[PDB]
Amino acid sequence: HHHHHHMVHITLDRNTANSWLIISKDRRQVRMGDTHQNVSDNKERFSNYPMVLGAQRFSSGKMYWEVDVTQKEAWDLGVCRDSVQRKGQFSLSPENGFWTIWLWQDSYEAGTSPQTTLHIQVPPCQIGIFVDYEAGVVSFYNITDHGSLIYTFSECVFAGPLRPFFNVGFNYSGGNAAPLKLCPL
Ligand SMILES: NC(=O)N1CCN(c2ccc(F)cc2)CC1
Repeated sequence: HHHHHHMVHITLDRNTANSWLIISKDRRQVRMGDTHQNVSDNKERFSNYPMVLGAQRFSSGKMYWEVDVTQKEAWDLGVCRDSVQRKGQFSLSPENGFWTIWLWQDSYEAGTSPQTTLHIQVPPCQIGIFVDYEAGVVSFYNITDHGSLIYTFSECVFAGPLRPFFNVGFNYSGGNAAPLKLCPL
């Protein structure tokens, strides 16, 4: 891909984070804490899952960013509508305002309804995410494997401003404590 030139500087929005997340001072890294992180509750926070949004909102143009997933066993990444549900149970699907992929139990899947099996030969340590707002496209790239395509959502019906979307996953196993990190340009 030749998408690097639409690079955008993404930062995480503390106010949207699940109350167990720890966001770094520079707002570029997030990880699961061992406990509640001593913040007040609000209507923006994701309640059920270890999710957080980027601060940036996109309503036009082409945007690209990269995320480090090194040594994580579980995570979700992509974009979502600014108006997605925050409280209670929900599935990650375009019908609910999410355009995502994930790792879970040694398999990679795209957040379609129902979910779609991904074919990745080289387990990625960094993922590139490309959004073309006007074209209705969200694409995912394997930076570890020379930028190879992972998945393209096309004919997307965004239906509002988009925000970068992150899930660090639970850490029941003790093997998923590693952070998600926004990689430098
Ligand atoms: N202070 C902590 O408890 N951390 C932070 C660093 N961290 C980690 C990072 C990379 C990796 F590959 C594996 C684990 C574990 C959680």
